[PDB]
Amino acid sequence: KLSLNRQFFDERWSKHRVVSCLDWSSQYPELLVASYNNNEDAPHEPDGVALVWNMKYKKTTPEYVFHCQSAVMSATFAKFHPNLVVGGTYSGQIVLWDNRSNKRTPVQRTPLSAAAHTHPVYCVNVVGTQNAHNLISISTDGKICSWSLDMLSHPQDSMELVHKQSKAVAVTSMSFPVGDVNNFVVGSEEGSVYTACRHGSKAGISEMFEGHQGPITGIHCHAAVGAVDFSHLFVTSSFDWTVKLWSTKNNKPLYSFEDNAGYVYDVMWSPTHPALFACVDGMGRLDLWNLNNDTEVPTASISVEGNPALNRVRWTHSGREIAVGDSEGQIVIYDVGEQIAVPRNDEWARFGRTLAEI
Amino acid sequence: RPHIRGAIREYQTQLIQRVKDDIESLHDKFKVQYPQSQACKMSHVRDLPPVSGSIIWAKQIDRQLTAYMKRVEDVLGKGWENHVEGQKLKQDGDSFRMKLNTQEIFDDWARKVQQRNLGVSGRIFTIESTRVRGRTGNVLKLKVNFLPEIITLSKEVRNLKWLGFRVPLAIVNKAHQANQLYPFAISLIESVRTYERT
Repeated sequence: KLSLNRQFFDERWSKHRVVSCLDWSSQYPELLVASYNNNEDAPHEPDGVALVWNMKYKKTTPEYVFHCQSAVMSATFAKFHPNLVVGGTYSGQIVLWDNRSNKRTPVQRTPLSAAAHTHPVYCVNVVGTQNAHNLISISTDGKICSWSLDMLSHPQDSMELVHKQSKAVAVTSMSFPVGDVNNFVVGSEEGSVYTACRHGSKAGISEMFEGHQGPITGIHCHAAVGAVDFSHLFVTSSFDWTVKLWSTKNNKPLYSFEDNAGYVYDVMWSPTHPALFACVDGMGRLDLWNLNNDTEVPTASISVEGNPALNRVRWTHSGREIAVGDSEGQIVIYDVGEQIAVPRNDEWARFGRTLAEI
Repeated sequence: RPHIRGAIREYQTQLIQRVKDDIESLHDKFKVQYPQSQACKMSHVRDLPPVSGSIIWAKQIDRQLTAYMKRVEDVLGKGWENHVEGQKLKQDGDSFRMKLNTQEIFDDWARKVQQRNLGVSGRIFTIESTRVRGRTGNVLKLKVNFLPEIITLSKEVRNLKWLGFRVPLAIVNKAHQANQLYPFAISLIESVRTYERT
């Protein structure tokens, strides 16, 4: 069972565009961000036009319109900035929009210097809390750059990302684990997914684990079972149609869950109910599932209207619903409803450990 | 235990036909090649060249094809080959292997790049170039000379890390020279575009 709620779409700004990454309100509740892509059929329009919506207000208009010059390859909210919107681009500059200024252009654009990114940033993110935060931009070039949300003309802390060999690490949708232990996992271009540190001389790339050959599209981490498990588990996504569960100590671990007749594009599993991961396809199917109940099948899955290549999906934080980003500019909103967080749900840990023994 | 093999022989029919269903479905997917399929848009969104997206998509279908072949290899071991319908499965697979070939694309890539991109590589000197744009009034704009070269750099990196060939070293070093001057050009191009918009 999947509770298909309302949808968000506006032809005024989703006119034959590609829905890029998403994010829910990391500060507010259920008011999400939608990064888009350029539509070369409309060259007069801005390339990257981000948009937001408000599920808690129950309306249809894209509440805010924001648009830099280039195509926004990534976007999300800002940590403890209830007026700001951070953003990655295709060119390499990192933008910064504001809502209260009513300026449909970002007010603080990262330069295009070598010290900054001159390659698209697929994953730019805030990290800790009030005093524990920063802004880490990681372009596909292979550089990380810490930035304050105040100073943006120069990266606060910045270094590259290379393996033991001096070859580049074409990152794609990295993710910090729970707690910001600075050991963020990095979805590389294809295979060689890495764990990478930030503080110490050992910062950067820790080790390579390869369990799939198709080019990576996403990664995610999660939290506690209700203070039962460590939950450092992180699942990935790739173009080989398979999704592998990983560990911080394995190299070719846990069963690579494969969805056939579909090009996997993203995974993100809500820490609420320790295992409820949702993958997507290049056909219009949301085949999400829990590993405790099922084993290798989508639990309460659904397909999507028409055949949209579902680009990105995000669980509604601290609760349950699903944001859906397609290859076509349209946002769909589903919900589990009946797939409530099971209490004392350690069945999954016993399950994954029993599978891990073979 | 050749006792399970009896019901296996019974469902050999259903197993081989269902696997034929899936392989012909793959045939339908390949026949709707990469520039047509949604893999083109998605692969371009994640910034993959058409060469790279095409050959990656093709090798993924190759892997899924041999994956089904591995399934049938598990079905009977060796009897599935010269089976009642496995003899046709083998044919479907062989023709589908010939369909799924990327050396043609690799050759066309190295070809085109060595047919006309021999001079496209180091076009860094003439930084600015005026234009002509046949429209009403026939205006002229400003343009820097780095349009496909940057994608060629990405192409080489993708082939090298992805599969790795005996990639033309001259093109690799010319790509290296384009890389070491590329960010400058990005900044210039965006400045020009913002200038035009203003």
